[PDB]
Amino acid sequence: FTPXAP
Amino acid sequence: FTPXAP
Amino acid sequence: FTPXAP
Amino acid sequence: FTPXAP
Amino acid sequence: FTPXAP
Amino acid sequence: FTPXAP
Amino acid sequence: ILPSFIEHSSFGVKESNPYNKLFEERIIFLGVQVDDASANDIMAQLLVLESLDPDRDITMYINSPGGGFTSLMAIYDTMQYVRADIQTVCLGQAASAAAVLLAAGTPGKRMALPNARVLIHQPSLSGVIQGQFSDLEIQAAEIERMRTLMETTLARHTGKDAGVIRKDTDRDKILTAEEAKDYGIIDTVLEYRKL
Amino acid sequence: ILPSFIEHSSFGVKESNPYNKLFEERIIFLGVQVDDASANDIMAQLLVLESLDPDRDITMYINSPGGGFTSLMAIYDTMQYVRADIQTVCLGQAASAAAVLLAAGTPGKRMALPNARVLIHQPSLSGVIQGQFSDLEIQAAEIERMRTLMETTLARHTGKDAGVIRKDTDRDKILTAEEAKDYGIIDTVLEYRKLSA
Amino acid sequence: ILPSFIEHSSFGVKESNPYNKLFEERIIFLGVQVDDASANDIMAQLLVLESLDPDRDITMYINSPGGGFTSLMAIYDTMQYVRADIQTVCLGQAASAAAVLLAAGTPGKRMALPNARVLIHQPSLSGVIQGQFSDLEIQAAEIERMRTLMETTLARHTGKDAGVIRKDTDRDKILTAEEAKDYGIIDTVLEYRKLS
Amino acid sequence: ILPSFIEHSSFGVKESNPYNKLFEERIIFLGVQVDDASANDIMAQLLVLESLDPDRDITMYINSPGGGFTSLMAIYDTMQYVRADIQTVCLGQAASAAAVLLAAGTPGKRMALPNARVLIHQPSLSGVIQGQFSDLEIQAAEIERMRTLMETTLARHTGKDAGVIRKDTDRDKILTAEEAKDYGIIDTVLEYRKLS
Amino acid sequence: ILPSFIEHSSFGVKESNPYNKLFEERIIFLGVQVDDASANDIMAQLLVLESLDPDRDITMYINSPGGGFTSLMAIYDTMQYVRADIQTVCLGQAASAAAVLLAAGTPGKRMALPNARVLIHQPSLSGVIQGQFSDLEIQAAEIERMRTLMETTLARHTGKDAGVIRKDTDRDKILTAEEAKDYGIIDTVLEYRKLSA
Amino acid sequence: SVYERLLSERIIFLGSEVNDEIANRLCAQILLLAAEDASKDISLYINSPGGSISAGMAIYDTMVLAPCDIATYAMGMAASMGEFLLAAGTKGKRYALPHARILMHQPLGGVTGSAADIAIQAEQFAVIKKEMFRLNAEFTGQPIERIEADSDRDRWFTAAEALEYGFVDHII
Amino acid sequence: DSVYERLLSERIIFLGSEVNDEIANRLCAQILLLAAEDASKDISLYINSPGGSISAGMAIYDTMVLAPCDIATYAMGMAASMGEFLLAAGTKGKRYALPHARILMHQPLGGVTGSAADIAIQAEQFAVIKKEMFRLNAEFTGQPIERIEADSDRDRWFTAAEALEYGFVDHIIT
Amino acid sequence: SVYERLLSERIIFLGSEVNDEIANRLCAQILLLAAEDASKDISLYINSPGGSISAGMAIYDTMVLAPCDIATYAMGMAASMGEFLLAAGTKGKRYALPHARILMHQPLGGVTGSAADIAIQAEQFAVIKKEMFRLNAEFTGQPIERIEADSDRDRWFTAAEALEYGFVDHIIT
Amino acid sequence: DSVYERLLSERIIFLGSEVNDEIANRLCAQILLLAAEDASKDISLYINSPGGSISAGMAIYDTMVLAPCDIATYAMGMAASMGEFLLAAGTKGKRYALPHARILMHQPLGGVTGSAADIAIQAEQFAVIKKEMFRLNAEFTGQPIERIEADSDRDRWFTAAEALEYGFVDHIIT
Ligand SMILES: CC[C@H](C)[C@H](NC(=O)OCc1ccccc1)C(=O)N[C@@H](CC(C)C)C(=O)O
Ligand SMILES: CC[C@H](C)[C@H](NC(=O)OCc1ccccc1)C(=O)N[C@@H](CC(C)C)C(=O)O
Ligand SMILES: CC[C@H](C)[C@H](NC(=O)OCc1ccccc1)C(=O)N[C@@H](CC(C)C)C(=O)O
Ligand SMILES: CC[C@H](C)[C@H](NC(=O)OCc1ccccc1)C(=O)N[C@@H](CC(C)C)C(=O)O
Ligand SMILES: CC[C@H](C)[C@H](NC(=O)OCc1ccccc1)C(=O)N[C@@H](CC(C)C)C(=O)O
Ligand SMILES: CC[C@H](C)[C@H](NC(=O)OCc1ccccc1)C(=O)N[C@@H](CC(C)C)C(=O)O
Ligand SMILES: CC[C@H](C)[C@H](NC(=O)OCc1ccccc1)C(=O)N[C@@H](CC(C)C)C(=O)O
Ligand SMILES: CC[C@H](C)[C@H](NC(=O)OCc1ccccc1)C(=O)N[C@@H](CC(C)C)C(=O)O
Ligand SMILES: CC[C@H](C)[C@H](NC(=O)OCc1ccccc1)C(=O)N[C@@H](CC(C)C)C(=O)O
Ligand SMILES: *C(=O)/C=C/C[C@@H](C)CC
Ligand SMILES: *C(=O)/C=C/C[C@@H](C)CC
Ligand SMILES: *C(=O)/C=C/C[C@@H](C)CC
Ligand SMILES: *C(=O)/C=C/C[C@@H](C)CC
Ligand SMILES: *C(=O)/C=C/C[C@@H](C)CC
Ligand SMILES: *C(=O)/C=C/C[C@@H](C)CC
Repeated sequence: FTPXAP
Repeated sequence: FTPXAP
Repeated sequence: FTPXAP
Repeated sequence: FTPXAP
Repeated sequence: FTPXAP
Repeated sequence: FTPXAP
Repeated sequence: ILPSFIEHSSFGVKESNPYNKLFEERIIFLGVQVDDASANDIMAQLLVLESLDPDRDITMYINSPGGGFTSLMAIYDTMQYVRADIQTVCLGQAASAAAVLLAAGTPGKRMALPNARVLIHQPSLSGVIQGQFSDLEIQAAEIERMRTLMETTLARHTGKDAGVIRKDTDRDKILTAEEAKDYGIIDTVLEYRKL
Repeated sequence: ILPSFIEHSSFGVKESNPYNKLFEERIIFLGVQVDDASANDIMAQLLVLESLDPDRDITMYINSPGGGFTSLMAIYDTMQYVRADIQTVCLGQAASAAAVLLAAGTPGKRMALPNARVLIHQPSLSGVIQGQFSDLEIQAAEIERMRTLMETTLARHTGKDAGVIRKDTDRDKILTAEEAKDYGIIDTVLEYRKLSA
Repeated sequence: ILPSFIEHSSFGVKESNPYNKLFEERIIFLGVQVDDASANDIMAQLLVLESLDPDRDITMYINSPGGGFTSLMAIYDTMQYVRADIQTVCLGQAASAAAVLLAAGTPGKRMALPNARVLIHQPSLSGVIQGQFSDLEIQAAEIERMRTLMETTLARHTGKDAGVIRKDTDRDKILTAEEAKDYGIIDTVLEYRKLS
Repeated sequence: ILPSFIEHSSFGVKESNPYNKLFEERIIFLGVQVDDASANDIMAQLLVLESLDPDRDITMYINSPGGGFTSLMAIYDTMQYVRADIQTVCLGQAASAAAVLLAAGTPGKRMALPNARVLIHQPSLSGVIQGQFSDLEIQAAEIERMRTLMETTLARHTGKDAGVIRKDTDRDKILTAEEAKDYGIIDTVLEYRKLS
Repeated sequence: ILPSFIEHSSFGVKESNPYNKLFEERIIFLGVQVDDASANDIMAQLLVLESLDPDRDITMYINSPGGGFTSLMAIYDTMQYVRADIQTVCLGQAASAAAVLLAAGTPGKRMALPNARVLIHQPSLSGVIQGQFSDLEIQAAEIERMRTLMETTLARHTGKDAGVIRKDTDRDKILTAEEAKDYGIIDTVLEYRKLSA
Repeated sequence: SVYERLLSERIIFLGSEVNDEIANRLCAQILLLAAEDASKDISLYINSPGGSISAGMAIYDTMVLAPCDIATYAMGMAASMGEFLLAAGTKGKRYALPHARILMHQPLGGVTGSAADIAIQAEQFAVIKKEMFRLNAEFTGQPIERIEADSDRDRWFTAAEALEYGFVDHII
Repeated sequence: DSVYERLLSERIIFLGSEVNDEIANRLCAQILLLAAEDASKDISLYINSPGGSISAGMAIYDTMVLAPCDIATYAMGMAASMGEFLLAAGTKGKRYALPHARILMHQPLGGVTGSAADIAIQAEQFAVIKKEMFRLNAEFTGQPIERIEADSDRDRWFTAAEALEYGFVDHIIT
Repeated sequence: SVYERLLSERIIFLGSEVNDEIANRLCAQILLLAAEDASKDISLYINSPGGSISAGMAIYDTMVLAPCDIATYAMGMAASMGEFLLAAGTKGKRYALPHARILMHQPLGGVTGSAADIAIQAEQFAVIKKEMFRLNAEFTGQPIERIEADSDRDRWFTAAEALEYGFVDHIIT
Repeated sequence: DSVYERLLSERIIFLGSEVNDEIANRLCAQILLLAAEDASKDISLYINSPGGSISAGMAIYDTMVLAPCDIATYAMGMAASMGEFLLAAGTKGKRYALPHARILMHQPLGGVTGSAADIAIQAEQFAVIKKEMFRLNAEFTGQPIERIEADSDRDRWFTAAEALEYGFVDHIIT
């Protein structure tokens, strides 16, 4: 899940 | 299953 | 088992 | 867990 | 177990 | 466990 | 027993599993009941196909009895999160939770095979949960929230009103491929490419 | 059945598992109830990512029913010990113990998916433990400590007063993503990144 | 499911398990109840780290419910035998047998995490063993010996007198990290290294 | 969970199991109850170490509850058959059958760790075997032979008279490391090798 | 847990299992009860060693409770069929069926360890088989054939008369190593080869 | 056979958890006793862990409908229905032994089936809960607010504590 | 089985098994019925018991005290937990014991379950009961509450002679 | 219903293992029989594998306290409490059938709980064990040392062997 | 079941199942009670039994011998193990058997357990019992102890006629 995780 | 899936 | 099998 | 283990 | 088996 | 085993 | 086959190119030889070949083609296969195990695996697969080629569509083949609510919304959010469009294909059935996942594919890319079926019903609890009325009041409250939430999710994807969904899902509703198309769960029905 | 995929570069070919690819990206996955088995694995994973790149953030994906208390505090301490910041993401639920781990992420980096849910309740004992009153008196004393300790830990991470936590946790409290954000358990709710939408 | 990671150097590429990486760093992980299986595995690991580098300290991470007495003393003797110093770290709990092993680390190198707990109690028998009074008389005699022996070993490592231990262990005594430090089971409590 | 470690030399890299490293050092590990499965494995291991280097001593680490009679004598005969001397080491306990194997090591090479214990008792039958008196008369006859044979075997290795063994083993007799040394089951007790 | 060891020569390195090393030396190990599974595995092993070097002796180490009759005769025929001589060695016991296999080795090559023991008894049926008298009449007839067939085979290998075997096997007869030698089941008793002794 | 001797004395005994089987018998005994003599009181001795509400209220209704007064004695323990039926006794004729202990708490149900079915089950929980708190408030003379608050978790009363709270009128 | 009926005619009730609600109800009933027939004559309770629930036990005890007649208690085989309590609860001077009878006294044994909140409540009651039991046992035996609590920590067995000294029973039966 | 006919004959029968239930009924029967007639003897027929001690001693005490003499007959077998209660009979009135067999052995308990709890359980084992050997020594007239020695392992006696050892006074021809 | 009461009036006791302590005690009692009523009249024991424990069996046997009256034994369905023993133990000349009744005679069957020391003791008794059983069976049948031991090695079945000849029973019933 980027941004922001990662 | 192409076309179209995939 | 030879002869004959095999 | 360094320092100090290890 | 040699001698003699084997 | 050496010495002596081994 | 599942046989493995072998492929070869000027670069080398590759021995691979049928399901690996499907995943190489960006096809995730949900063949089992939806649970914490199955959900975590599908989410992992989705995020991987996201990583490799975020611009290319992801395909989900669905044959499932359905499953848990939390596990469903875990898969659902992940489907909706991923940048790539998601194609959903139903084989032989999609029931309960699985019917929602089938409908949760991106519009126009949701399809099913002709003899496949689709089951829709409200959430049920097979066992019994016990406790003080205060505890059950909370559980019952949550259960109604989850009910309405399934109704809301089905509503926006099918296009039907939440009230209609609520009415139809009160009892088990079985739909053929064509009936599911009319209901708005799938966009099209795959036709045999044979002669 | 979980399929494995294949990646290739000028340096060689790599066949890997989805969970390995996640860990390669510094993503630890907690998908199961918290127990000695699961806890030890997570602690090991945390300490490894610490060794490789202590300056880079670590990410924790959480979908869990919750679990044991000792197992929870084992993970918690390890999370807080590690030098790297820790990002927590909730998928589909985080309940009881898992809700604490979710809240135990470093401030601003705690997040959840929109349809995920969060459960908070006080510690409970499903079975029955028997013995002389002297023994039960000690167990009950410990049980209260574990209760209060969960309340204090939740209090400082959520920002709520310990008294409020104790009151809210007396009965099971289910929170949506947005409701969990308001409570102070998570900082933000992830939005769908899809292109067509 | 436990993921394996990958490391690379000019000499080659290495695919390894998280627990293997720990053992490469001389870290033995006791995560389970102490039994003949777990004991034999730990003894093997200790003697290996002994063989590889006898001058370097060995680390033992402890999260355990505790376990059997013979299994505990098997591990204990091996810990004390090895030439290398032994560091003990407690994660989330060390109970019964495990509490002794935590305390059996070399002085100054015994530590625990802040929210870890420590349980100490006298040896107990959950089931029932039956037989003639002569047999039970012997078993009971052995059981008292094992109790007293646990008390003596804890006494010298904690610094407390055996009589004090016996009184405290009569009933289960739960100790926090700090409470365990004062008791003499651990030397220090690890503090969070996070910057934020 | 048992971690595997890695060793390297100019000739290559070696990934190995702790128990494999022990066997590389000529150490056989008996960690389990003695049975047909365990016995066959130990006899196999003994004959291998015989094959590889018949002139070098073999080491047996013993932590065991004990076990079957046929399995015990299978291991016993193999131990005595092999040309190499056999060193026996007891970790945490050696009971019943295992106590005999401990004593069956070659003189002077039998040892134990300080907190290890040794149990000796006469052969027992936990279940019930039924049949005509003629059949039981035969079983009972064999059982007495097995009893006396364990007494004889313990007698020559410990140095005690068979009559003394018979008397002491009538009831379970637990021995500490030192008590086992005085009894004649082990020759010496290992002392901690730690530097600190 | 069974450790694997490592051997090396100028031609390469070989990592092998102890039981593989035994089979490399032409030693088949019967460590378990005789059944169709164990029988099929032993027959396969025998016919392989036949194929590789038919002129070299095959060795059978026997520690077994015994087992089924058909399974025994499967192993027995294969032992006798193979062109190579067969050495039998008893470790810790050979009982019932296994005692016959022990005795079925080629003359002079049958041996046992000193504290090993040997059991001989007539065929027995532990369970109960039911049916019409016609069915039982046949079963009882077959059982007698198998009894008598066990007696003839034991008779010619031991040298005893079939009538004597039948008399001795009426009740369970336990034999020590020396007693088994006198009976004619084994030719010799192995003596300890130790250097220190 | 002692219960037969007690029945002659117009004493009925509730010694176990309340269920339909016992309730039917107790209700029957009350009706028969009232039929013989409607002037004389009936005594109900209570040692019970508690039980089902429906079976319990059948007893309660029968007590109220009876012409004669119903005296209630708390022997070993009175919990749930035990406490309720104890307090339901004719006012002033409610008795308790010194070491008898009274337990009062919120009702405990269970839920199963479809969300629709559970919604209905939850409706009933609210209905019953209000009615129980109302009657408990009437017996004890405490406000419904305090009954609801105190009943949230298990609350134990000794004979003396029960006397003050209004469960029983007298201690023997 | 008909002998218990014959004993009832002699105004003897027998506690021969563990104390539970079922037995307590019957025992309490019999006492009330016996007191109704004749309130002057004593009632004898023969006790051989492992012990049992406190709540069921105190129903019996309360009934004993309220009875007009004296209650004589005999320890036959064994008296433990409630067995010991009811034995000592007998009318002072009328408490008897057989020569080889054994008396056991110990701390109460409960159990805890549920939420930390529920367990907190269960622990409160444990403190209440524990105090009350020790108080009455102290009253019956005539020992200080401190010694009852101290002695009751672990199982403490008394022989007929030892029980006679501690104050559980007044007499031994020749 | 035959046991009722025996009760009229002042015969009580111990036919099974000794437990609290059987003991209570037996003690009651003895008291009731003694209440009817205190002059006439009570006969206890014993065929038993044995049983619990506490229940067994409840029976023993009631025998001693009974005004009348208690005659004991060993029918099929007397073991543990069976042997003890047999020998506990009034001296000279202890009987045994010809093929009756008597078993004497050390007590059998069990231990559980904490080492502290077990230490107490062990204390009691010593108390009981000593008391059993003491009374068995009194009945048989053997030294306590020999009872303890013989009782180490199961020791079986025939009617004749039991007669000599002092368990029973007479054999019934 | 009410018929057994009617049979008792005729001085007939019935052994219909395997011999155990429960049945033995009842049978012994009945014999003693019947002998008490009338010691002149014979008692008839009808036997259909698979057999059972020896200890319980010998309790019955002793009670037969000691009884003043003669004990007539009838083998109805089957007499095996103790059934055969008790059948043959009947008064000589009063032992009866039905035509199709079958008698089984065999060696005793025990079991062993515990330490080798305990098993040695259990084995001692096996020799004692076995000799006694063969002795009495030899006495009943009139066969030599040598033949009893030999025939008893394995199960040996007798028809009514064969049993009559072997000496188990004196008469067959026409
Ligand atoms: C009222 C039923 C509830 C929604 C759920 N049952 C459930 O998932 O039923 C299957 C289902 C049907 C239709 C749509 C989705 C799912 C359940 O109890 N499972 C919960 C746990 C429970 C504590 C609410 C879960 O999986 O998280
Ligand atoms: C009163 C319940 C107690 C806190 C615990 N139960 C427990 O962990 O319940 C789950 C939980 C809920 C909320 C927050 C954290 C955890 C338990 O008994 N488990 C202990 C063992 C017990 C001996 C205290 C453990 O896992 O170590
Ligand atoms: C009185 C309990 C005893 C010390 C032991 N129980 C035991 O190990 O309990 C756990 C424990 C608690 C505290 C300290 C160490 C261990 C047991 O019976 N296990 C023995 C076997 C038994 C035959 C004595 C063993 O592990 O060898
Ligand atoms: C009287 C007991 C006997 C020696 C044996 N029991 C047995 O092995 O007990 C354990 C043991 C204790 C001390 C020394 C050695 C062993 C057993 O029955 N096992 C036999 C089988 C049985 C048919 C004799 C076996 O394993 O071969
Ligand atoms: C009367 C027993 C019979 C020989 C056999 N039992 C059997 O094999 O018992 C073990 C045995 C003892 C001595 C010698 C060899 C083997 C059996 O029933 N097994 C048969 C099957 C059955 C249908 C005859 C089999 O394995 O083929
Ligand atoms: C073990 C508790 C028992 C099952 C429960 N009764 C119950 O919990 O009663 C407690 C109580 C509290 C206050 C006043 C009166 C009674 C019950 O009958 N519940 C009903 C509830 C239903 C009538 C709505 C049922 O589920 O059958
Ligand atoms: C087998 C023990 C029994 C369960 C327990 N009673 C118990 O432990 O009684 C011991 C006792 C001590 C002193 C004086 C008399 C008796 C009990 O009633 N416990 C109650 C709880 C208590 C707080 C009333 C229960 O759990 O049912
Ligand atoms: C089946 C045996 C029985 C359980 C045991 N009795 C028992 O072993 O009795 C044998 C006996 C020997 C000599 C004299 C009299 C009797 C017993 O009561 N044991 C008590 C011992 C206890 C009173 C210390 C128990 O542990 O329950
Ligand atoms: C039907 C099997 C039964 C268990 C066995 N009885 C039994 O085998 O009786 C047969 C019998 C043989 C010869 C003469 C008369 C009868 C028995 O009582 N055995 C005793 C032997 C013991 C008295 C030495 C036992 O082990 O309990
Ligand atoms: C969020 O987008 C997570 C993606 C996982 C990816 C970085 C590795 C599979
Ligand atoms: C539909 O035709 C799917 C085909 C799978 C193929 C792309 C890879 C196995
Ligand atoms: C018959 O002799 C079969 C032998 C098998 C051989 C050809 C291969 C293992
Ligand atoms: C403490 O920081 C431990 C770290 C583990 C690392 C050295 C190897 C994974
Ligand atoms: C007898 O000494 C057998 C030895 C085995 C060896 C030849 C191969 C492991
Ligand atoms: C004793 O010190 C044993 C050490 C084992 C070592 C030789 C191999 C791991």
